[PDB]
Amino acid sequence: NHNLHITEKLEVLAKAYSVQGDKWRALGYAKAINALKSFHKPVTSYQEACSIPGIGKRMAEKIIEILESGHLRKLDHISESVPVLELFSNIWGAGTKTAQMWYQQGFRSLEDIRSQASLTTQQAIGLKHYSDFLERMPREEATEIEQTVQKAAQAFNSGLLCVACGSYRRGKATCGDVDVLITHPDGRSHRGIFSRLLDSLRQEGFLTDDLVKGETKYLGVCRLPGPGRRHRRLDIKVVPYSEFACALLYFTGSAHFNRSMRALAKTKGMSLSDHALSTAVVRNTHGCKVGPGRVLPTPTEKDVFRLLGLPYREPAERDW
DNA sequence: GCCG
DNA sequence: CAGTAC
DNA sequence: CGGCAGTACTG
Ligand SMILES: Cc1cn([C@H]2C[C@H](O)[C@@H](COP(=O)(O)O)O2)c(=O)[nH]c1=O
Ligand SMILES: [Ca+2]
Ligand SMILES: [K+]
Ligand SMILES: [K+]
Ligand code: NA
Ligand code: NA
Repeated sequence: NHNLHITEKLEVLAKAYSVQGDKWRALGYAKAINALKSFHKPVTSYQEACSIPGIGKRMAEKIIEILESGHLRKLDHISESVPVLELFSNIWGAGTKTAQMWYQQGFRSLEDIRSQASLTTQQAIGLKHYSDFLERMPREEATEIEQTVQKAAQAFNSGLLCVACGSYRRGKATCGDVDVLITHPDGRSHRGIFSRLLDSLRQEGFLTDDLVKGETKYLGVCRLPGPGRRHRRLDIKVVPYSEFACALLYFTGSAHFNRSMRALAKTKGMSLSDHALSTAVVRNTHGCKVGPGRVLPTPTEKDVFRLLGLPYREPAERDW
């Protein structure tokens, strides 16, 4: 909380490495930023920095250069392309490779992209909602969106469970988007639901754009009725009842939380996914899986933590 | 970038 | 497959 | 040295 003197400047570098494609270096920065964001005291000494898991020599040296100087020299040598690459990769469906290609082609503005760029179907939808998708909504709107999906789903089968996950479920005041997880306790009635449900939501004009339409994941765009409404990203994921706890866990996040849980499971010979916690997973020397293992029974999220030797954590306690 |  | 996002 | 989470979709 109190190290913003440092994190604020480190975040500029992390983002700069991210948009330029240097994904693992940006992962290092992102981790050290989360570490700093959860210490107890403001870091004041080189040796006090290296004590924190995720902060090494190079990162500690920058941490001191900020206290001795208030500024970090690296920030003055960030490529002039970075603001433009960030602009381009804030389009949904465009990442670092697409942004770098557009930059190499001489594009510098969203007007350039609009008029001259080659765009996928997803990216054109991303661009059309560029401003709207950079906004977080108040959680009260997220409730309305979840309620709209629930009511349409439960109209086909009142046995369907519907749970909004993500930052909503972690109790945040604003939500970048809404993910509604859908299952059925009977273990089979969840099947074949999309075609009807999405049609129901489509007929009223609530769904405005589809980005992904898979057998289990729908990603798209919605807008509530009336004036004053913005387009929002909506996900609907339909899973079998036995995978519900692992799905709830993944889709609730946070992303850094999921990755640290999965990294932990790997060290214990296990494998954790949005489908299941698996055991006796056989892997090779590069950490790649070769043998699948056995699915462990996880009727609730508490079981996942227990099977991993961890104290449970409420959704609100999973920011990192 | 960090860490085993 | 590579790219992207969940 | 070398992995850093695991998977679903798209074209
Ligand atoms: C962005 C992101 C999300 N997630 C998970 C955690 C998020 O709560 C969940 C839904 O993503 P979203 O909130 O961006 O729709 O997906 C990852 O596992 N990895 C990622 O890189
Ligand atoms: Ca979220
Ligand atoms: K450390
Ligand atoms: K265009
Ligand atoms: Na993007
Ligand atoms: Na979403």
